Amino acid sequence: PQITLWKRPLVTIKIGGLKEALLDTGADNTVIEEMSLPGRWKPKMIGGIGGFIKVRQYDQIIIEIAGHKAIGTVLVGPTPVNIIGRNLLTQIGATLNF
Amino acid sequence: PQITLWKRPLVTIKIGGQLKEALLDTGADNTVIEEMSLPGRWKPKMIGGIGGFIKVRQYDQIIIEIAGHKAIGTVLVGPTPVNIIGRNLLTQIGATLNF
Ligand SMILES: CC(C)CN(C[C@@H](O)[C@H](Cc1ccccc1)NC(=O)O[C@H]1CO[C@H]2OCC[C@H]21)S(=O)(=O)c1ccc2c(c1)C(=O)O[B-]2(O)O
Ligand SMILES: [Cl-]
Ligand SMILES: [Cl-]
Ligand SMILES: [Cl-]
Repeated sequence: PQITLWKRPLVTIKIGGLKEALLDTGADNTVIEEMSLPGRWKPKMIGGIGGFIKVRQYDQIIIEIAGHKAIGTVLVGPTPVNIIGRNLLTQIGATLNF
Repeated sequence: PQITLWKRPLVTIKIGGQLKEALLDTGADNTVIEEMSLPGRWKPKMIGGIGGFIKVRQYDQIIIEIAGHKAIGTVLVGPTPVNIIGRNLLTQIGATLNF
């Protein structure tokens, strides 16, 4: 698809068996609100406007992003918005065009 | 151009005659720049980021060039970790996401 930027670029994702998430070229990584995921994890600190939060880093997680499957690392914690970052945007072939 | 996302989508911007590096950020509603001098009056704005809500200075109708594309619009000044070009200016330059 081609997504304009008049509004937040929100899409439906499927992760761990549905959520709304922001397609975010400004995020290196994907950050999802509190949920359970299978497998091992390790703690991580991530930061930006307003400071840092603690998240759990799960590796090799499959996500369906607007119908496109991708696998990669997902961070879980108290983010105010679910964010799809570059680590998964690349896998669905997303580009910014102007 | 067509910008892939294997690296951070950093560009050069020009604002107040000076070149700066900034990140093209589809996850930002607003353009936020590190502390600098801009002309005119400003208004208060609260924005909510990953770590919580903060106060910034809102300057309207600011001339800014982004990767060579001329824009004129709202620029927020405050403690941001990197300069971010948000959707208010990405729309001015005609940017879309494509997959
Ligand atoms: C700041 C930027 C360089 C980085 N971020 C993405 C940015 O797109 C956020 C995404 C976001 C959107 C809504 C709410 C919270 C966060 N947008 C934002 O702050 O936008 C502001 C400006 O406009 C306003 O509208 C929206 C909020 C206001 S991040 O989330 O802080 C972030 C994401 C991933 C990682 C890290 C930090 C890190 O350290 O490691 B990491 O794992 O790679
Ligand atoms: Cl990854
Ligand atoms: Cl590619
Ligand atoms: Cl604007």
